[PDB]
Amino acid sequence: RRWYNLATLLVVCCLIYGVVSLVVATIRDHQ
Amino acid sequence: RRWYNLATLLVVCCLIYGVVSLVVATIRDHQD
Amino acid sequence: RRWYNLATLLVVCCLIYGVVSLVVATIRDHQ
Amino acid sequence: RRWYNLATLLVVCCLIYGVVSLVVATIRD
Amino acid sequence: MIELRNLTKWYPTPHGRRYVFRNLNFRFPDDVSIGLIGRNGAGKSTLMRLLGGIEAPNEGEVVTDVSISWPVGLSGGFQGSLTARENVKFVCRIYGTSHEDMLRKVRFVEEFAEIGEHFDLPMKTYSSGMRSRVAFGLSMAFDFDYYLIDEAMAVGDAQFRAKSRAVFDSRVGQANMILVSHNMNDIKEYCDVVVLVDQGQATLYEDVEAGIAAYQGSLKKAAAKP
Amino acid sequence: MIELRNLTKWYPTPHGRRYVFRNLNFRFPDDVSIGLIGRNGAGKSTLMRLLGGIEAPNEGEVVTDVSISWPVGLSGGFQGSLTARENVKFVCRIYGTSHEDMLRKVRFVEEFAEIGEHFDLPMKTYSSGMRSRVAFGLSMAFDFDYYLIDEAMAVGDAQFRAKSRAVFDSRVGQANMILVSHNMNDIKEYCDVVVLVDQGQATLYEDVEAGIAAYQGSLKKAAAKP
Amino acid sequence: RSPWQIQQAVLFALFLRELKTRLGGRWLGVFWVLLEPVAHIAVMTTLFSLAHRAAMPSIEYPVFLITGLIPFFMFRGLVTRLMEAIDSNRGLFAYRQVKPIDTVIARAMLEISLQSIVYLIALGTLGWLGFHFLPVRALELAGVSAVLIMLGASLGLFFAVVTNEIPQARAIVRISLLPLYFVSGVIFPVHTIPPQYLPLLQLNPVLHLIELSRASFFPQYRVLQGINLAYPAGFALLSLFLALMLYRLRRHQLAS
Amino acid sequence: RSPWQIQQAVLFALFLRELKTRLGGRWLGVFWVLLEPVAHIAVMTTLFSLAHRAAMPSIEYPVFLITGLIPFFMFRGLVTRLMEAIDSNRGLFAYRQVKPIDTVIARAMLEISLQSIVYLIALGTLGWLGFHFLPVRALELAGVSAVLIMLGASLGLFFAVVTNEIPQARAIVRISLLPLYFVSGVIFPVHTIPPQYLPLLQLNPVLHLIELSRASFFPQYRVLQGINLAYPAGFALLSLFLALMLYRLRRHQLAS
Amino acid sequence: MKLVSRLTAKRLQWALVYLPMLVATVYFLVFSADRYVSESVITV
Ligand SMILES: CCCCCCCCCCCC(=O)O[C@@H](COC(=O)CCCCCCCCCC)COP(=O)(O)OC[C@H](O)CO[C@@]1(C(=O)O)C[C@H](O)[C@@H](O)[C@H]([C@@H](O)CO)O1
Repeated sequence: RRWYNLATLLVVCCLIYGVVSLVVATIRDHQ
Repeated sequence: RRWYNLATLLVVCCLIYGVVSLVVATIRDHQD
Repeated sequence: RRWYNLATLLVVCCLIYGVVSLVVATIRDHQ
Repeated sequence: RRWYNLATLLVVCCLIYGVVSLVVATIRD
Repeated sequence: MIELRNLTKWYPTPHGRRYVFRNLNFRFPDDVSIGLIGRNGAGKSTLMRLLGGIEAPNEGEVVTDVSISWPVGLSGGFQGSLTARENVKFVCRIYGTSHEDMLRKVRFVEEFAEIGEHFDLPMKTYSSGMRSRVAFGLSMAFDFDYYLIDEAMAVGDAQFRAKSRAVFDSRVGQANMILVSHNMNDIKEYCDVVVLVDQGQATLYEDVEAGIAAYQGSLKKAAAKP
Repeated sequence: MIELRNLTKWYPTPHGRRYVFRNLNFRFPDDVSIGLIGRNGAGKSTLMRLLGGIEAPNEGEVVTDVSISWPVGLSGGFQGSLTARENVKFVCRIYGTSHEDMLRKVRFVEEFAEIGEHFDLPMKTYSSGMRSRVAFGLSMAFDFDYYLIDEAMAVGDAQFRAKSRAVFDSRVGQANMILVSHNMNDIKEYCDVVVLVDQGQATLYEDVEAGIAAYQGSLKKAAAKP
Repeated sequence: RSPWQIQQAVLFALFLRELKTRLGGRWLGVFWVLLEPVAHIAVMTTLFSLAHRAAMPSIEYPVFLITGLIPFFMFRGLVTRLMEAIDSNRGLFAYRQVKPIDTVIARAMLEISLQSIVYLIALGTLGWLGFHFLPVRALELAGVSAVLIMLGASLGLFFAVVTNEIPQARAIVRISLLPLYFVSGVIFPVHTIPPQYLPLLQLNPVLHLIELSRASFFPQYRVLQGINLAYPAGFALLSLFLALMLYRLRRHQLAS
Repeated sequence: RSPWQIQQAVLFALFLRELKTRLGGRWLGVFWVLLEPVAHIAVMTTLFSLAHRAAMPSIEYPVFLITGLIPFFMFRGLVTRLMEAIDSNRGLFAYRQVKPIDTVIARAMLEISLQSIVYLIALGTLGWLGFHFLPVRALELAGVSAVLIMLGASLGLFFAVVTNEIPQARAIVRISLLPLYFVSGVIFPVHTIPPQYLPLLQLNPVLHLIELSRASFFPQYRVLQGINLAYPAGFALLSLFLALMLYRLRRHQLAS
Repeated sequence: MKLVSRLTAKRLQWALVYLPMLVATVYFLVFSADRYVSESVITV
């Protein structure tokens, strides 16, 4: 069922990219 | 049972609105 | 299972390396 | 099982050394 | 009459029992202003707390037939979550006064507080000056035979000191104030007898200048010891 | 360079947000001694805490490419339970120095403390001036481009002041010292420029006496307001 | 300096500090940490050995309880210790390098190291007594454990950020943690649970993680219908995203 | 002024102090102490309604649960808060006429007042819902409740005196209150378990007190063998004597 | 003492990671022997 995995994996990559971006922002907070 | 589905739609739309508001606030904080 | 065993051995070796490194750093700083 | 008994005896003796050393360290102060 | 019978107070230390006072028997002179002086770490704070009852001596007893107040300016006699007025309510509720005296003491504390709307707020958000002013108001909102001061002079601004000394001069003659101060001129001005604390022993001097000379000689002997 | 961009610091009050600073943009002058003066409650303590990083500003930022020390004599940067040497260990490992320099700095703080066996005793039993000595030892042990002092002259005894100004003159010229003191002669002697804080705004004067005149005129205007 | 190197410096500093405060100084806490699992075993095995032998005769009780308990103890610690992380280090929150994220990361690292040491010790003890102590599938067990780590640390950070004020609310965390020991399949197999209670029982991600870890540990272990990794993995991912976002909103408000 | 008047004034004063510090001013504590029981009967009922109605088909489960739960709550609250009273009020004393025993018994009397209020409310709503709510022998119930209150207060005072300067031991006491709820015949009838488990459980005084309180409530209720009141009475008397003697030894101490 | 001083990062990494991986590599890929498995399912 193609569209189900497409939507689910889109949500997964969106969440993962958000998590990585927030992590690197918190890391780069220290100056 | 139209009122019942409307009642669930209330809470699901409120949850969606809260989540997108938090995401928008995060993006705004990132744009400082 | 050759590659399987190699993967698990690498994972456990990394874990024990991390734990032992933390321990030796702790005992070095304590002395 | 001579090696097995020796190893478990080492374990229990080291544990009792640790507990008596902790007790001594607590009561010295 | 204030008397210390077989008093022995010490603090728990890892190295053992660090004795601050041991078998201290001493009688304070009556109807005179007392100046408690001594070296740093000699036990001025601990003995002053014992006189105020802040700490309980391990042995011996404090015999006193008059009213001795808590140290002025100390912030450890209240509760953080309660407001200033609630602290007044608490203190007077151990002391147990009538409701008219209740309202008059609350009004007096609010008058000497000069803090404002923060008077209705908990003291966990207060500064050191606000808590010291509350302590001064509580120490004054009452009437005691003897007053205890742990060098509260160098707290607050000039107007605070002026108001405090104005009410002080209002209250001289009716009570004997005991001052523990490193300012020896204050000991000269505000005291009539000197109690010198050294090595867990209290020495009495009817002449103030005699106690001043003894303390100066003790400091010189401590400095000259190789 | 030291700069405050859109700085806004306030404290939570039940009556609303009491703004101490709001959109404060100001650049400190370089390689000069700075005297921070102002009225009581004008925000001097808030600003030295913001400069030293003691308080986090609600809005804006502090841009600084050099090293600024914590205030000298403040006892709020330590923990009571550990002994003095353990607090030196703690600050050294936060700053992350080498082990040999770690031992040397412990030796230096022992030297400038002149404390004795209480060096191995917890800080919770210390007195005010001795904690101030500990803070001075921790502040001096390091090498800093800018030093923050919130009127640390009036702590300790006279010999403490003697060694304090001795090692100060030893360190004079290799760093710029920011002083927040009500003693205006100290501002005359130890400073090159004057930054005055009033109504949440900081004003710079290259001439010290110009800042003196401005502060005295502000005080006169405040006193003359009906 | 780069942010990364000062990050290692500050995390090492708070890690040794947290070891100091949790271990009591004289290294006395290790006895407590070692004694809770064995005390749990001694209490647990004396009433349900016969019942378990009637239920699953092919699986030994002590190893079953090790695999059910130690991950759960690790998750419980990751929640509880990290929830109260801000208040413990409150007095030293102004050094321009001591942001709360470093404190919670240091606490998480300490708890992971301690419970991994306890896991290795318990497995060695189990092998020493003649039980079965080698997982047939190792890296799937490692992956399930990593999912458990991510979920626990995410929940701890979320609760620490949300409840910076109103610490009374922290109570309804730990008080709620005690039923999770019983409802999840830790002490008794969920095979004996009647199916009419099964749907709500599937709402627990920890039950899924524990069951999958046990399945990857023992040979020929059966999983119930509806157990999967997708639901706890999505729970962990969503909770981590929410916790990171909430920390990013209130980053400047955790200093005093 | 007589010492009795001093005692009266000081106990009233710190009763108001404790009443405030317990209900917090906002009176959320009354909400919690009214909602925690009903939660317990809720979950406990939906677990074993059928089991209890099959065990003893003569007494309804909610009234059994109330009579077994509320005295246990009073005992646990007594032990815990009379233990923590000195640590809470260390800032107090130091002004004469204030001794640790004053704070101890002030916390005690607040606890009995609150739990008696909750007991009366629970009996009222039980009668309001068409359940049996009147004891057939009220005097025996009063005597057993007095014995339980004395035992709990004495044990709390004993633990407050003994574990001074060692706060960590307090935590152990807290966790030992967890098995008691599962073992002192509170949630399920104690006649179900095999008699070979019985004699060890006779060493728990709380089980005796709960069973005797139930026997004085319902008509034709069954009390098994060896549930005499002499053992809890002697336990309470010995504990009270030891607690008072130990407090008399450490009387000049305990003041910071 | 000095025994814990010589335990640098590279030496510990060698003594805990690279040698076990190396010995596993030389054993499993060439030194190992294949073991075929035959499975049956019975009951009485
Ligand atoms: C997400 C919400 C879910 C609610 C679940 C409720 C079930 C019962 C929970 C037990 C409730 C409980 O507390 O545990 C009891 C004993 O538990 C048991 O044996 C459980 C037996 C069976 C349960 C397991 C089977 C599960 C079967 C399927 C689910 C003693 O534990 P304990 O010694 O730690 O008690 C300490 C107090 O809790 C302290 O809390 C306070 C207070 O009372 O002083 C503190 C403070 O005042 C405030 O923070 C706070 C308040 O004000 C804020 O609301 O209350």
